[PDB]
Amino acid sequence: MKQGLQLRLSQQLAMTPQLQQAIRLLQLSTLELQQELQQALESNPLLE
Amino acid sequence: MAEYKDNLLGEANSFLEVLEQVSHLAPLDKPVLIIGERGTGKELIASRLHYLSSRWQGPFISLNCAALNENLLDSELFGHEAGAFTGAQKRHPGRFERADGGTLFLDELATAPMMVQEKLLRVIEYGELERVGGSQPLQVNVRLVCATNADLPAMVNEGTFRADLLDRLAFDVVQLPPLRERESDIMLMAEYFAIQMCREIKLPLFPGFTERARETLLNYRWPGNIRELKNVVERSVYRHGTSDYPLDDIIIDPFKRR
Amino acid sequence: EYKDNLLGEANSFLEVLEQVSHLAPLDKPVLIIGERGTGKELIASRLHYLSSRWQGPFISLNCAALNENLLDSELFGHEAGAFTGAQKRHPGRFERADGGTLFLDELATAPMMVQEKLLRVIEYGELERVGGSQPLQVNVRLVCATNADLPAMVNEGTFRADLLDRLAFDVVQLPPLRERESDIMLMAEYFAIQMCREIKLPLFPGFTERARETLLNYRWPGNIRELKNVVERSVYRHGTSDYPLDDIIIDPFKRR
Amino acid sequence: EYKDNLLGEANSFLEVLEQVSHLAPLDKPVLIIGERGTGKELIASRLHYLSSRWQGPFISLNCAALNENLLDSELFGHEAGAFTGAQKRHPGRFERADGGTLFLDELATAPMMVQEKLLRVIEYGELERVGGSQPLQVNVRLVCATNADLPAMVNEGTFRADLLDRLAFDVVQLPPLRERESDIMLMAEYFAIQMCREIKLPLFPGFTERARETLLNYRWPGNIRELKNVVERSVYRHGTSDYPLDDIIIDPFKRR
Ligand SMILES: Nc1ncnc2c1ncn2[C@@H]1O[C@H](COP(=O)(O)OP(=O)(O)O)[C@@H](O)[C@H]1O
Ligand SMILES: Nc1ncnc2c1ncn2[C@@H]1O[C@H](COP(=O)(O)OP(=O)(O)O)[C@@H](O)[C@H]1O
Repeated sequence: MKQGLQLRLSQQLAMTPQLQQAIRLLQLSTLELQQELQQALESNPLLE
Repeated sequence: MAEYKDNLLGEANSFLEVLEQVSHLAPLDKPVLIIGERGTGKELIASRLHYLSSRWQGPFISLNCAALNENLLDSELFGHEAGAFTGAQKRHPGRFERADGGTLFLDELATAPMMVQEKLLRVIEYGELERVGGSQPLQVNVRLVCATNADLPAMVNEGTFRADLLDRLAFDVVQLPPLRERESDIMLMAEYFAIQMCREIKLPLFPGFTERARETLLNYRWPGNIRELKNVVERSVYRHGTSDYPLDDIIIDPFKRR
Repeated sequence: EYKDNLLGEANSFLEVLEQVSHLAPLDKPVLIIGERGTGKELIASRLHYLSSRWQGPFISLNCAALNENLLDSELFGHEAGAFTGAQKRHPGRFERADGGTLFLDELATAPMMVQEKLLRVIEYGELERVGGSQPLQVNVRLVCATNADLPAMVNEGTFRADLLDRLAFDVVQLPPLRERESDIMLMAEYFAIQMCREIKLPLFPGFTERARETLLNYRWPGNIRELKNVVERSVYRHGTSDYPLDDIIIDPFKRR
Repeated sequence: EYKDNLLGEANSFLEVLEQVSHLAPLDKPVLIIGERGTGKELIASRLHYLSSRWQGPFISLNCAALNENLLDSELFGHEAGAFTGAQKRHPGRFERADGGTLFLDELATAPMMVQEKLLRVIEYGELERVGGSQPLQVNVRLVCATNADLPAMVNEGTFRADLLDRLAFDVVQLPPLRERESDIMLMAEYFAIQMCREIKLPLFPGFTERARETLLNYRWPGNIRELKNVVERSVYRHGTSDYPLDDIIIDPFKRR
């Protein structure tokens, strides 16, 4: 073999701050979730 | 059938012929080759074959077959439909796929590396290329024209370049003659260039040419040609830097120190 | 049937085609020997085409062009095996070829590790696999084909002895066109016709005395692959339909 | 007894057979000085299979199909994904053979660095494995299996001094094919009967005098490989049991 700094290929990945929050969202229980979701509802005035 | 025309600039009676030979093969879809030395005026010709073809409708991408990545060769050549950024709708482009219905220009074919040479091969006549991933390969209708200044036969003897690829590619090879051999369009080439040149350096008007000027410019074997004439004239002209008295002095090489 | 796109009348290509028919029935692998550019590919179809092998998905892969790891991987790489990396792994050409005639080209110019594996596959209908131990057993009919002297390579150890020495039952010759001398004319004509119907000419006006002289004196390294490029090249040099051709070109690197 | 293939009637063959029996029980490296085509790993199979434990795998396959650095990759493989070209851990070749024994084809072929790796490892039995880690040791009997005068290679310093003496604990030089005399006929017969059994022939018709003379003349480069291909290929071209075999196919690649 040999040591070098070449390039590979073929993959797929993408992420963003807001999407992240959307993903962690399903990892926690409804009861503990509804809490997180109530908190959103004070901040947002057009969401009931 | 429309003709681009551009700058034929040939009064050789052999450039005429050169134009005549390429014109017959312009309609043809077969692999072709173009051969030139250090100063040959070949880039225009590759365009003059495709400019003159029915598929003049097609796109005319021309890759630089010497600079590609060894590693990305597979991707660069083919390309991978999955693209990038996950479920992204944007599809990958490709090399041979982005030239369907249009001529493809390959340059520095002799210099093209062994990995590239083996990779060409198998895609030249098969017509099927498959992007990394998937089980489906799609035929492309792509016209191969190759421009090279190096001598292919010598490369074959060495074994540096595969013999089979050269043999398969281009039934007919256009022949370009050196400038020292035109010998005739210099009065014309030389003025044309100089005329451009006057506006690039912002003069009004050419002074004219001394007889001596033309004794020197005829008399020389002009190593790496054409382009050479431009340089001999373009410099010499800006050099002189005026429009009272005519041009009197031309320097062949700006190496010599004095 | 699927042989007129070949032709010949010199008893040489006659005895070649005679041979094909007898051995067509036999499913087991055969060895095809012939010069570069002389019927290896054209011939290949005929073996598959004979009713015994007509039904299947025929795949032909050349080995002289392929790389070390790439060559081994293409025939059978990660078909069932799962490993980190190697995304979208596939069975490869050999697996796809099964149930249909196969021809892997240039057997002599192959990696030595790969050659040993190929011989194993040929023997007793067994194919190795990186994943599951279970070996596939499909009677794909693929015959090894080479152009140069395989036996010479074995003496220096360039070619695995077992792989050749086992399938050195069914060798078949493809003589050069150097030797043929009769097929030239008739082929000349055929190709000629094809390049003028290609450029839209009235009629093929034939050859000259001189044309034939040079045709038959010429050594013709390349055969149909060769000749044909030349035949058409000479076609295109003329482009009118009045008098027969008298200028021809075997080397376009010439000047005049 | 594995059908006891290739029995040698000649005393030289028998003597070597007797010598092999003493060798198998103990853990001593053994070197074979036979010519290619002769003594081809036949006995290698005997020496892994006559040993105290037949349980250990007999991977073998050390033909020098690899020119240089690949051999190292073929051998001690690679570490736990370290360096270029590595995705997982590769135990390689001795770790695979473990418990069992190893065989080397043209040990003479491998580069001095590979030699040097063979000598250090064998005494201790610990193997570096290329990538490197904590030294690891396993017990494997080595067999080695070369073709030219080896002392030549240390006389012209191409074979390591300590490695060569340590490795040829004990030579088992072997018989040439030409040296066998009347065993030709027995070979011929064995192979002929095996062949008619393989091709589902009713019986064997016999030999002739002409074919007998042809075998009596021949120089015969391969102890097993040269003559066996000849006899089965003779039998294949014949394909009949009514008339005795009279034609020999001496070279499968001869013209026409
Ligand atoms: N017939 C011509 N008409 C106009 N310009 C030309 C002609 N021949 C050569 N030239 C000039 O000389 C140069 C030729 O360079 P190019 O053909 O790219 O060299 P090469 O073919 O060796 O790569 C061009 O930039 C062009 O301006
Ligand atoms: N009688 C024929 N009719 C049509 N095409 C032919 C005929 N003979 C040869 N050819 C073409 O000429 C080409 C010659 O290829 P060849 O150089 O023999 O390949 P290889 O070197 O792999 O055997 C073939 O691809 C085939 O299509």
